[PDB]
Amino acid sequence: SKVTTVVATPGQGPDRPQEVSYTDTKVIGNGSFGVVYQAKLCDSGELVAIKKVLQDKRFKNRELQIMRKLDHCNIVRLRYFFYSSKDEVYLNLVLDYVPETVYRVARHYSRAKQTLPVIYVKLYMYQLFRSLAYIHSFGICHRDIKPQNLLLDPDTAVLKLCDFGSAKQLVRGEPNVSYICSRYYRAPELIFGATDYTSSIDVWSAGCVLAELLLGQPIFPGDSGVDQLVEIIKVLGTPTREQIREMNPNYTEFKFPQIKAHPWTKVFRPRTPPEAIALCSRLLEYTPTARLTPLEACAHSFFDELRDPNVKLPNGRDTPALFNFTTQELSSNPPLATILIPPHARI
Ligand SMILES: CC1(C)CC(=O)C2=C(C1)Nc1n[nH]c(C3CC3)c1[C@]2(C)c1ccccc1
Repeated sequence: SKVTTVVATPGQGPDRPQEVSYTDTKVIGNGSFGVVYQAKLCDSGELVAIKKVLQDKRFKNRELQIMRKLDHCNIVRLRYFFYSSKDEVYLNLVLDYVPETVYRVARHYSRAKQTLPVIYVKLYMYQLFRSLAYIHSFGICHRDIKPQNLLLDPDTAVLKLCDFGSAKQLVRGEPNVSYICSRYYRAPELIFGATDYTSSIDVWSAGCVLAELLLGQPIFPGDSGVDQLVEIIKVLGTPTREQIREMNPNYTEFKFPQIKAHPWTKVFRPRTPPEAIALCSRLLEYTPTARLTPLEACAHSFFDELRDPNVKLPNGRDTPALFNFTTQELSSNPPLATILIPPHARI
């Protein structure tokens, strides 16, 4: 049937355009992220996703430039990119295809009034924390961490962060837009108009994802952008004057009734593991600098089961790769390696 041949640069690799042929074309996506097709590569028979976006030459594509740097087992890989079609041009990103997401899988459980087994919550969170450590080590903040942007192969349990359409290199002193992330996952800095925010917003969002996987629903289901704060206050209580300043130095008229935090253990279901709750509490903190780094989150005792030599997937198979760190990934705190790479995994 219908074969399409393009000339396409490999996404990471020397800058060397090659003829690439694909077939079995259909729309699988048309969202926030742009129009996306599934396609099958003629040589390997391998299924890929192709994001096709109108690209003006009067600037460079940010997402392109970000994806070209990334190479990590927990991040969607840009295989190739290519240009196509007025005198109108489309950038085309040829990306890994994965059939599921954490959102879809979680929804399947929740509709059945069920809880995702904690081992899967561990597997998924750990892998998201690694992807975050990795992108953060380049100054890149994703800014759209939510369950929908977590690709998931349901059989191997490998997770890949995708949709870098909101992502951006954060530079100290260059201001950035506040009204960013999906609402339920939006860090309170941002709700407070902060413009000097760091990559620790991704970690707040990661916190929310953890909480959602343990609750079986979003922890902060805001009716509206301002109401999102109200939902936060119902658990963390009101932030202090000093928390407000740490979130946004410009925020002054802070006129509010002081509300007590709800204790963390009563936020979750009766038998939730205490290591999970403790991990949450160190992610969902008003004060941006108080939140764990991704690398530290990875080293948290909540994830100790994954560092057991005898651990297995419930389907009987081996876990995916968890310990193949690079020195880039470890660069924020290289000694963490002694916890993160356990005895059994260096021979
Ligand atoms: C989740 C569904 C059923 C529908 C979808 O939009 C994607 C899928 C399969 N599978 C996908 N595999 N890879 C990709 C994107 C291009 C990298 C997708 C898509 C295009 C995606 C996933 C997550 C966020 C945005 C878009």
